[PDB]
Amino acid sequence: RTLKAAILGATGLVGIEYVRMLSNHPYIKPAYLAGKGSVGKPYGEVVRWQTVGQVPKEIADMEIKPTDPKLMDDVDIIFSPLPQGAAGPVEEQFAKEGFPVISNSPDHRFDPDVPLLVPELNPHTISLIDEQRKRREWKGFIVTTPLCTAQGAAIPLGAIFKDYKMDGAFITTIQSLSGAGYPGIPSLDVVDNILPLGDGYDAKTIKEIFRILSEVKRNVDEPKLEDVSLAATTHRIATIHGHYEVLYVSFKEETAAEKVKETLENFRGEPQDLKLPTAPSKPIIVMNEDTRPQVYFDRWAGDIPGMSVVVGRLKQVNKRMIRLVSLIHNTVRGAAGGGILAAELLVEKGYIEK
Amino acid sequence: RTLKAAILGATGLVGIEYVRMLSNHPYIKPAYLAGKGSVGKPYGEVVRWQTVGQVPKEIADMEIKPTDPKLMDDVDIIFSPLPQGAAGPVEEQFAKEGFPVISNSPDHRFDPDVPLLVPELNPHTISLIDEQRKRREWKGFIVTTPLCTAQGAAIPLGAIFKDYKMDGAFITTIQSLSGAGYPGIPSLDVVDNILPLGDGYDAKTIKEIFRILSEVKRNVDEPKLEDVSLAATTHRIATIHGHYEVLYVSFKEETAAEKVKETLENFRGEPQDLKLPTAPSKPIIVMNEDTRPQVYFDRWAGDIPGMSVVVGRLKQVNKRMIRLVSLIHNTVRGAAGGGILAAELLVEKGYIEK
Amino acid sequence: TLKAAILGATGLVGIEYVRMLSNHPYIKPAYLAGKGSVGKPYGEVVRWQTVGQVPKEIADMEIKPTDPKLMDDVDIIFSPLPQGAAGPVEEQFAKEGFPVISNSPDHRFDPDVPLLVPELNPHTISLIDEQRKRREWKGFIVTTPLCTAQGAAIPLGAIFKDYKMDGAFITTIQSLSGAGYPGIPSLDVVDNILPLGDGYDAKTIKEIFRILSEVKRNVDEPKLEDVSLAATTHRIATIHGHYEVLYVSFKEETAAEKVKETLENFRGEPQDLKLPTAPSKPIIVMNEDTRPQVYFDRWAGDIPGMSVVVGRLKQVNKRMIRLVSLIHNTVRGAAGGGILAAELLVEKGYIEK
Amino acid sequence: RTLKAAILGATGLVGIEYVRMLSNHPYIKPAYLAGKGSVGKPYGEVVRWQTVGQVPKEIADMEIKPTDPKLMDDVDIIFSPLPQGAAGPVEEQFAKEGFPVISNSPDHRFDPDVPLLVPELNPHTISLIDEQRKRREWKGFIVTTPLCTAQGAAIPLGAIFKDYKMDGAFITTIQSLSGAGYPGIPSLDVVDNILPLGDGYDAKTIKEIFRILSEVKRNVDEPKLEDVSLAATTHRIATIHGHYEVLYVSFKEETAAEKVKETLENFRGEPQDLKLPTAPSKPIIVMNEDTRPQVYFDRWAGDIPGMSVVVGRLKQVNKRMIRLVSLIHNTVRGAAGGGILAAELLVEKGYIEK
Ligand SMILES: NC(=O)c1ccc[n+]([C@@H]2O[C@H](COP(=O)([O-])OP(=O)(O)OC[C@H]3O[C@@H](n4cnc5c(N)ncnc54)[C@H](OP(=O)(O)O)[C@@H]3O)[C@@H](O)[C@H]2O)c1
Ligand SMILES: NC(=O)c1ccc[n+]([C@@H]2O[C@H](COP(=O)([O-])OP(=O)(O)OC[C@H]3O[C@@H](n4cnc5c(N)ncnc54)[C@H](OP(=O)(O)O)[C@@H]3O)[C@@H](O)[C@H]2O)c1
Ligand SMILES: NC(=O)c1ccc[n+]([C@@H]2O[C@H](COP(=O)([O-])OP(=O)(O)OC[C@H]3O[C@@H](n4cnc5c(N)ncnc54)[C@H](OP(=O)(O)O)[C@@H]3O)[C@@H](O)[C@H]2O)c1
Ligand SMILES: NC(=O)c1ccc[n+]([C@@H]2O[C@H](COP(=O)([O-])OP(=O)(O)OC[C@H]3O[C@@H](n4cnc5c(N)ncnc54)[C@H](OP(=O)(O)O)[C@@H]3O)[C@@H](O)[C@H]2O)c1
Repeated sequence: RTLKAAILGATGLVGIEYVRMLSNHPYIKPAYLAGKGSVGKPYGEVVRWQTVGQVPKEIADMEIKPTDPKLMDDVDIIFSPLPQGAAGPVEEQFAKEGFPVISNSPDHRFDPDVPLLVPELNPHTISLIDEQRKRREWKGFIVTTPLCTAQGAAIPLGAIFKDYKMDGAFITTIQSLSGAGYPGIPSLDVVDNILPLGDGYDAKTIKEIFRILSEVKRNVDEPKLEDVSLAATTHRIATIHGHYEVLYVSFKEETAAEKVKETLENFRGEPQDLKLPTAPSKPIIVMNEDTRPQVYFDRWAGDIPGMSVVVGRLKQVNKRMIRLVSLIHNTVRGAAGGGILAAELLVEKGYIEK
Repeated sequence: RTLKAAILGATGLVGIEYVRMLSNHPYIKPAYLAGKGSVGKPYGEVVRWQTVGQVPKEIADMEIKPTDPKLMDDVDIIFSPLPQGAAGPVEEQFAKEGFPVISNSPDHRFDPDVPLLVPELNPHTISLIDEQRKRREWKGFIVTTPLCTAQGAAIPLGAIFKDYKMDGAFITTIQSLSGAGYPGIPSLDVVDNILPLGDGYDAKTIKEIFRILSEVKRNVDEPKLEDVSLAATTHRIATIHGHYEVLYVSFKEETAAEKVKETLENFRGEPQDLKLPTAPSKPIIVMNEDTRPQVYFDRWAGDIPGMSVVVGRLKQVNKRMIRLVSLIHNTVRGAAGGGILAAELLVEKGYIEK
Repeated sequence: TLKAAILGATGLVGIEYVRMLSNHPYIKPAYLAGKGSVGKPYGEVVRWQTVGQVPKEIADMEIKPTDPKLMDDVDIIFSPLPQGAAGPVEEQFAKEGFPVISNSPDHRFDPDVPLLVPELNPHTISLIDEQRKRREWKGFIVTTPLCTAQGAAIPLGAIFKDYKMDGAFITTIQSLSGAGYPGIPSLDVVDNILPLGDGYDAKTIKEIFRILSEVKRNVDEPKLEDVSLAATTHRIATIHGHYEVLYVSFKEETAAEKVKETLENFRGEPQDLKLPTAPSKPIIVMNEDTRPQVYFDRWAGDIPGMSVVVGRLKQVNKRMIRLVSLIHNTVRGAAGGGILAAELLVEKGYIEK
Repeated sequence: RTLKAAILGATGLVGIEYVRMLSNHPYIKPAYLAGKGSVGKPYGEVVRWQTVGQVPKEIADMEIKPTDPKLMDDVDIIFSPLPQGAAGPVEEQFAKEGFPVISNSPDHRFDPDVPLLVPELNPHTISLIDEQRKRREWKGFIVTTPLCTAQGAAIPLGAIFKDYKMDGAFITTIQSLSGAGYPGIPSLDVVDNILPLGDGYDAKTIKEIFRILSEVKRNVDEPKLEDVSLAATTHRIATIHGHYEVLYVSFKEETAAEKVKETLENFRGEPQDLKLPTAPSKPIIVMNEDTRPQVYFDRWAGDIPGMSVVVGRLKQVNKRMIRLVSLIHNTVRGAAGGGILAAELLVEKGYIEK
């Protein structure tokens, strides 16, 4: 019937989305709220509920418990949105104790035996678990979801690359504060200011996009991914949720904006075909107004709110270049929501027992 | 020997920069402050001094006077930052009454006998005045300055186009509130939001960049400007001053980021050679840190604060593509400061008598 | 099963009528009216500056003219119209026989028009009968007070009912939505605080006084004429939520702990009658010294946005306490208060099925 | 001759104001710039210049030096804006080495032998230095300046208390981000939010106000300060500088707002009588418009920008109650500026030699 989940980092900006979404989930229960600094306290009392609505009634009085595999014989699934550096070793201890771990943290994203999973783009990479368990000599496993900023690009770019001779994408991002966590970005960095994130962050963004694109099954074979040029210039400003990206996308041969638009509108993959509960009907929603999408108004779009990437502004720049913009909800699709969708995919494929 | 200026729209976001800058100018005097709504009242009491420092002491008691040429016998120069639509015909009346008019308004920016002037890029186009006067059959003249957002791009792009085989620039802008004037942008459009300006504004921005580039004297001759692809995706957020732009610039042939960076660092033009009072020593300042320029910290940079375009983040994307960002103070270089510098060039060239 | 028209349906108040009536057990949002936007699909023109998404069965409705003759089938008019335009329009609707629940200022001081906070002065709906006879109309007008006045008068009314309150000195830090759209320019509030000025301060206390003058008290000291009120009002860059700091003085020694229990226990006719939009706790009291906060508490309560959230109850001296209050300015402060008033009027037989 | 100052915490939000103001001071030079983390590096490269203008050119290349009494033989004055906890003992080490220490830190604010100094209000309390040197057995001394929030209230309240039977003041504050320092207040605490500071901060505020008021020499003797009731409810929002306060002020007997207004307009103290360089002409500036003062427009008011408290909105509430508002620049008057003014007074009264 129902799987009992633990949410690690349950009070954090990603944790609250697991709590919110799992409270309404048909078969995965938020059964165990883990923390460190606030172990012992009622969740409703200490959480910064920086998201829609209010802490779920049935969750407010639940006690925050230790992050300890041995206290968790009763848990079936581990969701892990832990800070970088701390996540890595914890997620291994859970896998070594036999748990399926779905991680939103960066630590394991480039391990060659760990899926870097966007369920609509590279669902077959869950097969990596087999080799992982064998070589790591553990009975559980780790899957990761990618950097939210990498997903806001990789989703529409992956859709495009599957059917077109895309040879470059040159990206500018304007990301929200919640992507940095709490305390995260100091207020003085973003009041009357735009904070560039710097070369390191630009680089890791395209690095993750390349891995995700390398794992997409294409309908055309040109150009080779090695010959695709990607670049990002990334920034944070004083928005709460929603990462906005402007993409100039180039092609090896003449490509019509209107054909690419239809490809984006019609985009679907295995989560849709399988009818997974958290799969949006329209993982890419395309808007036609020239002032949409906007962060405030469109970050909760779609039949599963916050699970759809919202694209718009599709326009021919020249015969071999188009402009589009994309908006992703950074803690729903970009983190917890993609993590729950991944869990549903793993359950359906037989990797996690119901 | 000195000149008396009138400042039309003196209380507006551009007008206050003319007031602030001219209060210290060695020879152009802010003598007549014009307006519509508050005519009769002291300047200091009606103005929203949304800029550095305080209303100048010898200005605050000056009365706001009508915009009427028949009241203006004693004035030598008109500065005109009037709204789109209202500006065109008023600017014509002033020219017909014999006044030199330096306008920051869009209305005359594409008249082929009217200069669209960035003093460092196309100073020779002041020559259009001779034909203008003949054909319009007036004794005065109109000179315009370009859209601030177009200058933020055209200054660095013009310096590059001069010396390199630039064949494309793909731009994303993150502009400040003050560019829209007052009441300008509603607060609800920009709190926890990014506001795209739309296809019209994107189109007019590149149209102005094309006209400016078409008038830059190049040291190379490939490609022809007709084969350069330009595109912009423009937005406003809740910054007060400073327009921030991300430029991906492509070349016809292999081109080194470090060479382009030196061309930018070394950029100077006729305003520097002439030592005009408002000419920055470094019309383009290059920063090397991967988190600079930042809007709050770098919008008043330079020996003439706010007159320099600040570029940074220079980086190779691939052999034929570089990334850079630029920051322009939208009401100093982008409007009043550019206008004062234009006037200084016209005075020095004998178009305005001293 | 009653049909409502929502006037000003695309406005910051109108979107709350649409959001809340979409799921109401018995009042259906049947007609969306406008001015500039008439003839367009509601979903295409609306700035949905509120939680969630435009309700699907409302997004496809066509915005219709604000015209009393075109509304044969409607039982209730909700009227969040601009000051000046509101007055005459609301009169035409009452004249045509419609119950008119108004959030606009125009009629708020007419002595035959309720200025209604359902938990504080529900008996003033009685004014309607004399209203209908003297104005000679079959419909009627009821108004809801200024959101800022409600943020103060709800907790001040609960206190005034049971304690010898003789003063309240108020500072407000109000949200941008209170001014509507285009409303407040962005340059007035970025890196700034915008005082609203003497007129707004004066109208806030004038409304509070009329409300307090209509509260049924359990004590009789001091007389209201001897109560001193003052407000200093401001807006900042918050989206919804009006936040108020109140220093409240009393004629005699009064315990903050007792006043805190009175606020926690406060209930009125809406709660007694179990009206669908009546919150269980019209006043919610928080204990943390950093709460309420605008972002986190403005949607509090079993009916989200309908409760006034109070906190920071503290003894200043024997005859003075400090508290703060937070009201959702378009839910409790406008449309949600309006809907609760409608349910009260239905229950009391003033609006017929 | 000039006095050579050391500025501790030179790169902080208070440090930058010492740097800016001392750069133009007639006789106190910013000679030694101290730090901890950034020791060794050029000041210009590491500072966040979150203030007006730019880092002074003669300062930019100065190296940040260790906070160590032994390196400072050449130093005549120490300005100390160090974090609470760390300041106490350090400021003691400097005084023990014979240095005059002007502190903005809270640590010694309530030592009964250490002045808690607002130069216009309690200038005679510098006398405390004599007992201080004797009892502590040190050649130097410590003087503190008060919490900026407390100064915003105590300046107007002290001018009133001097001449009226004031018996209560009930204060609400709306404070800026820079008052918390950097990284200071998290962005997520203030975007679309108001952050209450809590009971502790409300109490320390009135505790400091009482000490200040108790040291004001009055012209009336009722009521006794022990019988005055003070309360504050404090908050921060997303403003950069400037603390705004609403005060309801009660009196034991009938008192006219217009009379109190004139008292405020006319306020002056020893700093003005002595013509100290950093003493504003009008330490309280009174505005008449019912929408002034406003944080952005009035935080730099006055002939010494940022050194005047700006009051407005004077209004009769009842015969014994008035309402006013005050705005203080929190790092100028509220910190460095008041600190420099204290220094000038201490030099003028002969506590600091030359
Ligand atoms: N936010 C996004 O948009 C986003 C998107 C995708 C992925 N992610 C990733 O998800 C992770 C968390 O992000 P966030 O934004 O939610 O961070 P955050 O708001 O700073 O949350 C930190 C949370 O983790 C807990 N925690 C910290 N250290 C721990 C430890 N050593 N052991 C157990 N629990 C610990 C804390 O609990 P206590 O307070 O009880 O100690 C807190 O609940 C990061 O790796 C981030 O990169 C972020
Ligand atoms: N802001 C920028 O970044 C920027 C940069 C480049 C150029 N510009 C251009 O400069 C112009 C002004 O922009 P702004 O940002 O300064 O606008 P703003 O703040 O809205 O001010 C407009 C001013 O013009 C006056 N005015 C309006 N209509 C007039 C009329 N018919 N006759 C005479 N005076 C009139 C008003 O004076 P009263 O209120 O006393 O009537 C007001 O002071 C626009 O065309 C704009 O596109 C703006
Ligand atoms: N906002 C609050 O917090 C709040 C709270 C309490 C009460 N109120 C009151 O409620 C009223 C509405 O406020 P708001 O904040 O919703 O304003 P808003 O967002 O500016 O909305 C104005 C609305 O009224 C319509 N409208 C304008 N003029 C009209 C006319 N002559 N005839 C018919 N419809 C007209 C507009 O429709 P078109 O766009 O189709 O022209 C629009 O839907 C005001 O009286 C306000 O004082 C506001
Ligand atoms: N901001 C205001 O409005 C305001 C007003 C009045 C009073 N104050 C007081 O002034 C003090 C500083 O506040 P701020 O707002 O300027 O803080 P801030 O911006 O965080 O600055 C802290 C500064 O102190 C230095 N520092 C930190 N620990 C140190 C140590 N152990 N030894 C030596 N230096 C150390 C740091 O330099 P490195 O990083 O190079 O080590 C940094 O330059 C506080 O006590 C505050 O209460 C502030």
